[PDB]
Amino acid sequence: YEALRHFLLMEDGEFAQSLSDLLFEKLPGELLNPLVLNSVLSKALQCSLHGDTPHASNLSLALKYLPEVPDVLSCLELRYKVDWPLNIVITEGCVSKYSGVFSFLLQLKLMMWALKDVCFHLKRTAMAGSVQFRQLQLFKHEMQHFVKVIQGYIANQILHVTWCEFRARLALEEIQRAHAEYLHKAVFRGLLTEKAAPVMNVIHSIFSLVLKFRSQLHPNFALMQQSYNTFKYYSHFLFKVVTKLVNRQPHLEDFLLRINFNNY
Amino acid sequence: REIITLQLGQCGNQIGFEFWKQLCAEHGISPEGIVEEFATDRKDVFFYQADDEHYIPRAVLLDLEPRVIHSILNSPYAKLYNPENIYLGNNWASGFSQGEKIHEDIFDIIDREADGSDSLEGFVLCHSIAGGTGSGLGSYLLERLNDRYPKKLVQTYSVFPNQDEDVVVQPYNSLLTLKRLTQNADCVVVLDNTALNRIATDRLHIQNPSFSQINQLVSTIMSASTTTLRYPGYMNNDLIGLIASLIPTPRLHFLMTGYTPLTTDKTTVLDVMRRLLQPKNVMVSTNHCYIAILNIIQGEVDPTQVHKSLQRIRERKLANFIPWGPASIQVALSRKSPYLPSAHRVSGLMMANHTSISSLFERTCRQYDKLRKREAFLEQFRKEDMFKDNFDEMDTSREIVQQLIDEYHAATRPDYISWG
Repeated sequence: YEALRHFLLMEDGEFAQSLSDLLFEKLPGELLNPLVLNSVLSKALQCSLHGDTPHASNLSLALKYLPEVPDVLSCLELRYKVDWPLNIVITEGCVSKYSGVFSFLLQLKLMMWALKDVCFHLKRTAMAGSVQFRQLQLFKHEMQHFVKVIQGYIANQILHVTWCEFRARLALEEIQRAHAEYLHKAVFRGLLTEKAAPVMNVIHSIFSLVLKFRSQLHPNFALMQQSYNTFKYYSHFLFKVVTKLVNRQPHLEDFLLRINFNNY
Repeated sequence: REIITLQLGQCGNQIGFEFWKQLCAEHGISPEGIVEEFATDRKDVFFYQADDEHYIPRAVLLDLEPRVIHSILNSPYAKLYNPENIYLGNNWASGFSQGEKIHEDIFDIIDREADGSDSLEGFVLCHSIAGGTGSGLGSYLLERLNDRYPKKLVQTYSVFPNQDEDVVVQPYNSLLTLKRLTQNADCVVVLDNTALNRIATDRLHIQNPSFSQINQLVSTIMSASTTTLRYPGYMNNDLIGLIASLIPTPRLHFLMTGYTPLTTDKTTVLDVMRRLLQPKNVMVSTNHCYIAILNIIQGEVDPTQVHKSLQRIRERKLANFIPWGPASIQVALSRKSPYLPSAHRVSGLMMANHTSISSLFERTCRQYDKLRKREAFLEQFRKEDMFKDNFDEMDTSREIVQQLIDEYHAATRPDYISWG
């Protein structure tokens, strides 16, 4: 359990921060066979000071489908496997939903990759100051805050408060029930439920504009200013749809803060 | 990646040595250097790892006419380091010219540990502002490592000289070094002597031997600020992602520091957050207010209580601050360190952009101006006269810091759609 916590849910530093950073350099027309990144996996555990365990083996990182191909795609699945007398408790259906939340957090990692890219892209042009440089850099700082908002929500619910439970629940059917409740709360706190589906749908529209901000270098400034305006437009709509869904939740109560401090 | 630290000044070399003593107490090594088998932790970003069982800290030890470095030798930590970089003025310009004439061999010492490690992230400069031997030389190497490597990060550990008026040449020196820190460093961690002296007189009964106590206070701060990097967290556990959240404007990179145990010689999170926001637990000395705050926690912390605690400060109206952006207050969590005696289990950090420090700056911008009217306190050194015959570079630096003060005063208000 505390191994899959470090593997798929990614509570391991310099393991996520070595995998996604290495992988996004390549992409696609490359990285189409799972025989290199499945060995980069074994190199990333050594960089995380958690490897060489028996949990480090029986892992598998592969593509479930070759794409036909700005791109936000994710179809790369990490899996952890267990032997026969423990397979009856850790079933084949729980590992599929573990990979289902893994793809979501991997899509979160591309944001911190591309935002770092535009951060460095604006760092390299810094001589003398100019109005064009500062008024563009503030959009990057602005977008950065909203990702530290959604990350602070996830770092409270899925990794941490359901980690208080499943620590005082594991004291033969009981263990399987405990494991099922941990996963079922992890997907409900993951905002993949149909109740919070309008909350989830706008996050993709946020991600798309940040990648459109990433590709670009007035040089092009008005086209990016419009993108930042569409960004604040979508977020101010998000502030209303999160309030409507607490007027008609204990886990959603954490959100309508994080998006808004000391402001109307 | 790996981070190289450089310490100069006698006071800077002292606090760097005490900092490595604190980390030797922290990390799984003995005071000879030999590994202890009691130990999770990473000793790679600040310690070069051979198999000589004495892991050498990644420090560059430079000096001028070594006096206190002899006292650094007579210690059980003389087997922790020997990279052979010890080499034998009074003003910024004299120290700058003395750093100018010997730049090749000290930069060879820099190129040595640059080629020694393969991954490189950042340079920490342990330096005292207007410190004599530190001033001039530190600004010179600051200019040179930023000019030579634009792909790395530059951080500085720096104290502020304040004695409430004696050295008459200090506003010139601090003025020039502040220009060099604003244009040749990406982030500056600012401390002053006066607030730590005030807190030290609050906790203890000290008047004369203050230096030996405030060094301990500083070292506790610098170890605490590195606990999130040395022990693997998942938020800002590299230097780059840490500094990328703290800068809303590229002229503002000065970070306010606090520490929730004011004395160490049960708790829930709302308690330490509210104790944290108080100005007495702050270590750095009209409406002046924060732009954005990051607070870092270390201890036995339940995850749901931090959400309630942040909700509490939201309800208190302790947020009487108002910049022009929605970039907000920030919480982070890291673990309390094992492996050492750990009293006062839950302890806090703050990393914040506050404009009250601009008052401190304009005090220097006051003082130099008065001396500029008198023209009897420049002390007329010969290398100072040859380095600048008209002394208009101090006037240009005064212009730059005046623009810095105007940008601060524009950043205070919620109206920064126009440049200040």
